[PDB]
Amino acid sequence: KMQYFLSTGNLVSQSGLDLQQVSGYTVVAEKINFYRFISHFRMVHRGSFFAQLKTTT
Amino acid sequence: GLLNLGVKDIGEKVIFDGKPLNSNSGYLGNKLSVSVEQVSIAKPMSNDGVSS
Amino acid sequence: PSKVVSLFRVLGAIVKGATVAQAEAFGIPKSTAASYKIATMKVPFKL
Amino acid sequence: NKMSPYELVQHKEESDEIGGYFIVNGIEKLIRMLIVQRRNHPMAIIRPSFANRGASYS
DNA sequence: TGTCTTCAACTGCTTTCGCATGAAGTACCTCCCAACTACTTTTCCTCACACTTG
DNA sequence: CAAGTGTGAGGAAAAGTAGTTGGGTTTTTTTTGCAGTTGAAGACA
RNA sequence: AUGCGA
Repeated sequence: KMQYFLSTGNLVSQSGLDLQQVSGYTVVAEKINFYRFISHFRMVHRGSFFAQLKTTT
Repeated sequence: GLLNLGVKDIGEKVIFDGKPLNSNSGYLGNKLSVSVEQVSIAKPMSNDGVSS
Repeated sequence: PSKVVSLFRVLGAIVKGATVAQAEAFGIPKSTAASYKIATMKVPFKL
Repeated sequence: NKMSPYELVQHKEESDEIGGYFIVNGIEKLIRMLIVQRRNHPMAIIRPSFANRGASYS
């Protein structure tokens, strides 16, 4: 089950982990460039749900 | 580690066979407390066919 | 194999591992009997 | 976790492999870090959702 | 009896265009499969007891 | 003191086969904008 | 969809 969830990133549970979304949690390490590989581990996201927002504040 | 606290936080999940007995009819009984005390994770291993 | 199995089941035969008698008659190792599929038909017709 | 570069090379790896990611079905995936409310500390917010609860809500 | 006025619940939308890169629902049972040891199997081999003698 | 017929079982082994188990998918039967709109309560003539 | 070229 953790391979599946970790293979899709659709973490779903009966409490919802108190999180606003059920996708997007997982990313391909995408080693096309060592710069990209290290860049992956210092990237942090505000989350998909705020990506959905129309505003810019 | 955090995970052993998590399983300490899940506590118990109890189920009764309506535990008949023939207070044992309005207090009944026979409790079954299921929980998880420890959780261990082992480093990746591969053994051939199946066992031994 | 799936086609042969399916087609035999369409005819209503029972296909399963060989019995002691079947293994003996066909000359196959008893250990391979369960892997030796046989199609049979009986009295009470299939539903 | 504790292999020196020398052993790490002896295991056919990038002599400096940082790691931290997961091999799932052979495809390298990492779990993206997320920005969430600072825990345990009351954050005073005005939100129209609060009115969206119903009448008499501020 | 008839007409007017407000509010809230519901509908429907908010770049284009292409790559990607597909993955993934599924529980109850299972027969099959792989296993370890013990037990059993087919053909073959070789000797043995008894009776009778003098 | 002795030689000579008749003759049943004990024994061996590789491979198979037994018993018990386990594994095993396969299988199969969180509002966050918009503008509008309907229905609504209440009032009125 | 995730990410991305413009």
